[PDB]
Amino acid sequence: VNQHFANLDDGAIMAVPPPPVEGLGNSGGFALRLQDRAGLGRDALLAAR
Amino acid sequence: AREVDVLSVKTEPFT
Amino acid sequence: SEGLQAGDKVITSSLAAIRPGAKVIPR
Repeated sequence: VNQHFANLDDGAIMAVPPPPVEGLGNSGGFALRLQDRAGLGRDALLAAR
Repeated sequence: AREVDVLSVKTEPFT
Repeated sequence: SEGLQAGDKVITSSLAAIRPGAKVIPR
């Protein structure tokens, strides 16, 4: 599915497998929260992002 | 290189 | 109103996946 639709012209499309354990996330892998711990601001937040 | 749809810009009268 | 002229080839697709100066295949 990812190979067939890798060249979609209007938007983005992505196929993923379900997470191994229900209730611990939307998918497998890692989930990090980047935190504005110094109040750099939304523009600086998007720059660092 | 990803294939894209291209539109040739043309001028037409519009009210 | 400004910034375009007749005959210009504008891209109407894949805009989020294209960076300035990148090579593309026109359809």
